[PDB]
Amino acid sequence: ESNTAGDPYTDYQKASGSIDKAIKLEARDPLVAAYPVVGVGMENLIISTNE
Amino acid sequence: TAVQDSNGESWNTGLSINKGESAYINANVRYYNTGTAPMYKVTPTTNLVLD
Ligand SMILES: [Ca+2]
Repeated sequence: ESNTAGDPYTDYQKASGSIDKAIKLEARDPLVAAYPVVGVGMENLIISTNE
Repeated sequence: TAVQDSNGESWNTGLSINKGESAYINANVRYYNTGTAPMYKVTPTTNLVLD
């Protein structure tokens, strides 16, 4: 397999470091998938009563 | 027998408002560049924070 971890970057691209430089160095291992986990959190809520 | 002649006048002033869209905001802004490169098609995203 050219992408062992299943991400858009091959084994060489990851191991060689020739990828986006904002990726953690964890994901330079062919086994650790370059993978973002994004979540959202609400902080406050406003109500506009339209009478 | 009776005849009555009446004459009237009236004046009214009202004032309505919606309480979900009570006003409109207009901000006068200006963009600043303090880096080393020009930026074409500048498109800022801003927050309007009130208290
Ligand atoms: Ca391989």
